[PDB]
Amino acid sequence: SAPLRILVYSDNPRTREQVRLALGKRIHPELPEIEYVDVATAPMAISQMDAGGFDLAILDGEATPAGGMGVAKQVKDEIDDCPPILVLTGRADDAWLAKWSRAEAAVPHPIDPIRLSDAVVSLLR
Amino acid sequence: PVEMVSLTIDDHEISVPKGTLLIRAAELMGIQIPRFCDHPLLDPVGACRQCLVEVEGQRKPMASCTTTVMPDMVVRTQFTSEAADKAQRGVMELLLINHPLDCPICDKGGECPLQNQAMSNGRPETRFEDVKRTFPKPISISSQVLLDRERCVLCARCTRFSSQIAGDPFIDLMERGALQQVGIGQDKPFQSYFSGNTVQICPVGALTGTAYRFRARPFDLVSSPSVCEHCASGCAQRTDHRRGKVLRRLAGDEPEVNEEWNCDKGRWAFTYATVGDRITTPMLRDGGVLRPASWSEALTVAAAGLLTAAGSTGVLVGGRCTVEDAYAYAKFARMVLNTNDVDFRARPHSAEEAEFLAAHVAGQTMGLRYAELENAPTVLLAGFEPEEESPIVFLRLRKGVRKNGVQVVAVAPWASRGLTKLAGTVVPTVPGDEPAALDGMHDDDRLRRPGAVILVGERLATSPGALSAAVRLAAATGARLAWIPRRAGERGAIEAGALPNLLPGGRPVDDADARAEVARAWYISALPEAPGRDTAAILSTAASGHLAALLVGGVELGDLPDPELAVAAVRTTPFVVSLELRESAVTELADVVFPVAPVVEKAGSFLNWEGRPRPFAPSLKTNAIPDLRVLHYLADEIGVDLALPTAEAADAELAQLGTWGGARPPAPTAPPTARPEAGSGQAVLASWRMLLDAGRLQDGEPHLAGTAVRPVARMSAATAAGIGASDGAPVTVSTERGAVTLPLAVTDMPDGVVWLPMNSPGSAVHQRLGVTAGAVVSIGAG
Amino acid sequence: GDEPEIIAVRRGMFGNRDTGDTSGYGRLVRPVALPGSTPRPYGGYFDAVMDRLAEVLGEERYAMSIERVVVYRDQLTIEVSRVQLPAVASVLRDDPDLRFELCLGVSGVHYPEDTGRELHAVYPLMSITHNRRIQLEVAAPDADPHIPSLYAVYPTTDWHERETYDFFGIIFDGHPSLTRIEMPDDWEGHPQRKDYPLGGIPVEYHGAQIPPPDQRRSYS
Amino acid sequence: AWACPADAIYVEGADNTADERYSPGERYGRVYQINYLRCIGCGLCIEACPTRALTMTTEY
Amino acid sequence: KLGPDGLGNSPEHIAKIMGRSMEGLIHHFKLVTEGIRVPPGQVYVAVESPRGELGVHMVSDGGTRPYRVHYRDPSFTNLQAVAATCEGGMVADAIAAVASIDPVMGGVDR
Amino acid sequence: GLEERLPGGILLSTVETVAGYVRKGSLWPATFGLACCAIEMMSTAGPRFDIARFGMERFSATPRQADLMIVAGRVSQKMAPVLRQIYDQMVEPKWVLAMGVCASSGGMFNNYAVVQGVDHVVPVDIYLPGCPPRPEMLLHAILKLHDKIQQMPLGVNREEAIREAEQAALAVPPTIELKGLLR
Ligand SMILES: CC(C)=CCC/C(C)=C\CC/C(C)=C/CC/C(C)=C\CC/C(C)=C/CC/C(C)=C/CC/C(C)=C/CC/C(C)=C/CC/C(C)=C\CC1=C(C)C(=O)c2ccccc2C1=O
Ligand SMILES: Nc1nc2c(ncn2[C@@H]2O[C@H](COP(=O)(O)OP(=O)(O)OP(=O)(O)O)[C@@H](O)[C@H]2O)c(=O)[nH]1
Ligand code: SF4
Ligand code: SF4
Ligand code: SF4
Ligand code: SF4
Ligand code: SF4
Ligand code: FES
Repeated sequence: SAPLRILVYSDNPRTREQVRLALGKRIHPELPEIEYVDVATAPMAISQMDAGGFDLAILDGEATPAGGMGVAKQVKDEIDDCPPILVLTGRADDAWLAKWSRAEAAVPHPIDPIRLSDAVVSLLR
Repeated sequence: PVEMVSLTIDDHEISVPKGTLLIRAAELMGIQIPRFCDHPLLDPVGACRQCLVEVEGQRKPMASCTTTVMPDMVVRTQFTSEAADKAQRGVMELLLINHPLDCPICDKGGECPLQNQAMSNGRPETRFEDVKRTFPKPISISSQVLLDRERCVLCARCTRFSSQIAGDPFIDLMERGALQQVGIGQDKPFQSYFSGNTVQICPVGALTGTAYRFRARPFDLVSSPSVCEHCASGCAQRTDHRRGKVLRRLAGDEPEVNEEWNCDKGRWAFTYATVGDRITTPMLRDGGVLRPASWSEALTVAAAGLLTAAGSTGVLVGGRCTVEDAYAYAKFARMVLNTNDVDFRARPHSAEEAEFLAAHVAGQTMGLRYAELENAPTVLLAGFEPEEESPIVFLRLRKGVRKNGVQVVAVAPWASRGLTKLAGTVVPTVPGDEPAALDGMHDDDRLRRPGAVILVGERLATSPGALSAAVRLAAATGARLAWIPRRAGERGAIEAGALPNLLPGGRPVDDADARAEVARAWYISALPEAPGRDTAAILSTAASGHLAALLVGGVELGDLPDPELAVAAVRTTPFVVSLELRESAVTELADVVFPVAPVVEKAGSFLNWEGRPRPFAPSLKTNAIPDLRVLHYLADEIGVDLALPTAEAADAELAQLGTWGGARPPAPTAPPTARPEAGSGQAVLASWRMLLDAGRLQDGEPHLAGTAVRPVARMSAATAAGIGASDGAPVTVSTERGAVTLPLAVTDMPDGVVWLPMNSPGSAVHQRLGVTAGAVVSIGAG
Repeated sequence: GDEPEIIAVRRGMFGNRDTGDTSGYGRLVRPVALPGSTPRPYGGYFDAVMDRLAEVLGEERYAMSIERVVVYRDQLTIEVSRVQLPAVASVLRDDPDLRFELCLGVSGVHYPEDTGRELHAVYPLMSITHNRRIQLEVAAPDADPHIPSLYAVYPTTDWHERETYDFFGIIFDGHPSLTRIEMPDDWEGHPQRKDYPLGGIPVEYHGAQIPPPDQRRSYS
Repeated sequence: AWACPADAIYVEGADNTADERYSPGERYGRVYQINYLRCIGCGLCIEACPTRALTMTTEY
Repeated sequence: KLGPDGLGNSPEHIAKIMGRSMEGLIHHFKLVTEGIRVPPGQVYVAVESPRGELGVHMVSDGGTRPYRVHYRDPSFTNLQAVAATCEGGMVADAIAAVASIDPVMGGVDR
Repeated sequence: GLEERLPGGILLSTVETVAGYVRKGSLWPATFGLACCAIEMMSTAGPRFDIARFGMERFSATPRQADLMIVAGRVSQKMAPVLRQIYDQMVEPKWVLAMGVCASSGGMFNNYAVVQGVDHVVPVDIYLPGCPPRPEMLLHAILKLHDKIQQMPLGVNREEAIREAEQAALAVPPTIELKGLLR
């Protein structure tokens, strides 16, 4: 019943648009409604996740001032009971760091809408 | 048995076929002889004198590009002969004295044969302290091709191509001596459909593409092998893109398909995906307005609409889709929608055409090849215009005519420039009388000759009984019959099903064994058995309101025989799902729209008219997804696993199914119904789509459109006199739907027949007149 | 074999891997062959070194072990047959007349077009006593990338066998522990193999980006 | 840009139309960007430039 | 050459390649852009870097790019001496031993 | 920190300015040089220049006492976890100076082994071009970071500044969309 709240972190507004487009108000009709919180700066994302109340965080590994993998590592080291983290990786060879970030899932750029949706479903289920 | 002669190049012996040129033998042996005017596909000319080599027993150096091998010849190139090296370097020097100091600004820079061969076979510094020859630069010889005569090395490759390969000698070597220069006559532009090849054939930056001008250098281009998506020739190509935008598409090198040639369409008609009309996100209809929607929302809405449509759904696949995409459409329709209403014919067509394709085309791949057109003693063109449709077929036919003396016969209303360039003979037939001529040609000994060929165009479908007549003619004479469509994906669609009466691999729908075989291959209980509706039947049903929903993939309603009926059908259909690349008429009336990747962004494969597979990997890595994946995940949302997550999966499934291999369906055997009779002020309409026309994929390329042939209504002299018209004066051809006005051209056609460009700008015969070829249209002056 | 070792076949003039920017120049076929066996009178001390190697090794063993001898640019490269590498290495190190005490390392190189011999390991050996230099070249197929580890003879090959395994996947069997040294143990693939992509990212620019050099055109 | 080993230069040319000419000859550099987070100061660019259009000042 | 504008191609070279020499222009363009193409071969060349024999195994496939370049950096091999030079001594002695090896990790890892 | 609990006004403004002045001075770097840029940091400390003139002589060996992490080198894949660990083990406030092109964006090494910019793993406050940046460039970047620190807010001002910076950053188009004058 609660609208799942998803944090979308990316300096690039187009990556946020793509994430918010692959995912919709409902990932599937069986899932609850989805609410998106866009954040463009790592401090703001950290503050938001400090307030809690998030079911998933999508962090762009290509974020300019503070990459998504660093933010994922930070949040998993700083927020207790933090939501599962999905990281967007700018290249295949970033996969290793995606593992190091301990993000529950990694989706390479360019963001395949279906792959992102499937990963999000797997993390929420 | 081919005769092998043997000779020594430098000091290494080699055996090559008799008649081989020394330059070719050196190539096979790995010796790099500098060359400018030589071209493997052009008749040697020996102009530039760059390829000189020393041959024992000859006082003068011999141009290796003009010297035929001899059984005991001794050849020593610049690598093993000071005389040959000195000659080649002197020629290079003389070649560079007049050349402009333009390398930084020359488009050919970095990819210039002159630069590379001057480095490898030239002196390090100039001795030319004198004044260089100069010309105004760059002058335009056409809307697409710029000419910088100062850089020209007068290798004549452009002219030799425009004369030999393409029969379009609108450029030639003008003037004399140092003033000699390639040029058009006065203002008559270089009008060849293959003009772009002259840009790719020039060994210097003399001829350049105006579109590619100053766009990039070789180093920053991402270059990928590709297959042209425009027509059925399936030319190999090289797509070069910079910063994610395609800048040019070179001819590639496929000796079995197109050798090293393109038509201007394939070379330059790549901007369609970037004209600003592209659909970037899934769209949904709400409150009568089409607005962006998330992939999840769009998929859910589409699935709900299709499920509520039950089995009352039609699937218009169009001809643009790759083989994998067409297979996805067929599988989706016959598994998810449980309907046989799949039809790729987004054009004039008939049930006879479906029967003919099932009987004689589907599953029968590689029956005829380009290499055989090049050798066929006789080629009979029925409802097919090689230049306007599948230009590389025209190139191969011209090659055969020039080399092997192929005889070309065309059952067409008039001699198109393409047919004239093939030296073909017309059998003047008013459209609709093609069956009569085809039946009457049973006794033509020319077809009886071994290897004779019949090429049937898609347009021949519009003539009732014409395909049956062609099949009868092929059976009687034994000439191999080959069907050549316009669009690239049509043959792939046939092999992938996509017809109401065909399953994948040419498996007939009306066959319990084939149906069970495919069902087992798909891990499904059973396939629909009800006969499928064709495109015309689907549109008629939808217009009447008896169709619940439509799945339209890449279809231009204007291309349909009755576009008014098509728009009425899509509008009256309660639910319409569009898998579309660009905003279109269907999109303007669809309830759900799914953006699908263009060819340059998607993996896949086409099937040329030969049935040859033409695979290609994506050039632009992008989040855009093919029709195949959109259908797969739409089915997944609907709850059925299409098992087609990627083009590789579709290819593997098609390979697993294989061809039918059982009882081939019967021949169409349709009757030759009587043709309509045109009364006073009326004429039977003939038409075929011009290569450069108002085709959607040709959008975004104004230069290519400018290169398009001038639209003109073509009439017999008697017919023009009857309506009181004069050659060059405007003429109007009209039906209840509307009228088309074009300048008149007297063309020595059969009397009572009027020809129009089917979709040239200002013609749009289907859109305006609402009738296909063979219909009766009122004619008038002014 | 006796012909020069063809490592790649380039088709078309101007060193273009693709179809060709200009029509008609793509028909040249030139195999890229690394130098073959040198005629016997090797220059300098190479002749003496090979004479001594053939004296210490039996004629049969010498034939079985030394696949080729290449004197290129006044440098001696013994294309040694795999399996026999430890024996010839011991002979070179221990024999007083050869005495190549200093093995300088192991360098991996990949020849994806060299059928059956895709992977090559190069052992630069130096004899300080005699002030001599040679290289040993050992070829292994991509399908069976195993090579005898010289750890017993030249301990220095450790961290060189490991590095070349990391970057090419050459399995130096008998090595005390052939673990990755440069890449993380969790890494997938062997970076310096030619088939392994460069793994760069596009360079950003206002309104554009330049793909990595491996994706863009080249005329090698 | 061709000679830059770090791909630190992006350049696009355009025609010097008579109405708007920026450099002599028929081409000029319409878009010219240096990604100084990729530049390594090697100086191959200035060695490459055939017009001395690109120099390296002492400013750092 | 230097000038008021800064460091750049000397005006004499600019004049030669853009005004007088077509061959000079071609050579400049090609050698700058794709560079020389080295005959196919395989060479090992060693120098005495401050930390020992800096070796270079270099392979050319006849192209304009090096087919394979490998540096036997002396630091990489020298670091194998840390186990011998540190084991048995104190951590302070280990610091001195490692400093004596004087590794430069850039040459080590490459 | 009680300094954050202080209410706005002249008190908080003076605390902010005093903290900024104090922290710009004594900005102890972490002893964390990588690759060749580390040699340039050492040169910056060398006599010809003097990092000490800015109170930055004490290169805190332990991350605990370090205030500024001058990455100063190319970060390999295997090293990114170590660099992040060092950054975390420093204590607030923390600043990162991506010295050199490699640290800032991967520089010339656009390949698998390099991380393509420090910011992929830790927040970067100043990007410093150069390969390596000559010591004057390092001092320039350090002074720019000093200016940034001096204006650093605190408490409620910190929260408001974070919100405002968010509002501003949400709107900036990406660099890929700055197509000015591109053909
Ligand atoms: C408490 C309270 C409020 C009380 C009230 C009163 C009050 C306010 C104050 C009371 C007094 C108090 C408490 C005062 C506070 C201050 C205090 C207590 C002390 C702290 C200050 C202090 C101890 C100052 C002096 C210390 C000092 C002399 C420091 C200088 C140290 C030096 C010389 C450092 C330079 C070292 C250096 C060059 C570093 C570079 C090394 C780096 C980073 C590179 C890494 C690196 C290295 C190292 C290689 O070896 C290498 C070799 C080859 C290739 C690459 C590398 C490479 O990457
Ligand atoms: N679903 C899908 N649609 C496509 C694809 N490629 C192009 N289209 C669309 O299909 C529509 C119909 O194309 P056509 O009827 O062939 O128009 P055209 O290709 O420009 O002209 P002709 O091919 O000569 O008839 C166009 O509006 C395109 O936007 C594709 O790969 N998949
Ligand atoms: S055609 Fe070749 S040699 Fe002439 S200016 Fe252009 S690149 Fe230079
Ligand atoms: S324009 Fe090009 S192809 Fe034609 S003659 Fe001149 S150099 Fe040859
Ligand atoms: S002939 Fe057809 S396939 Fe070939 S380039 Fe032209 S449009 Fe493309
Ligand atoms: S100094 Fe010039 S050539 Fe060298 S990397 Fe920087 S921009 Fe490129
Ligand atoms: S920026 Fe240059 S000097 Fe600094 S670490 Fe990278 S390559 Fe070395
Ligand atoms: S290439 Fe033979 S003379 Fe021109």
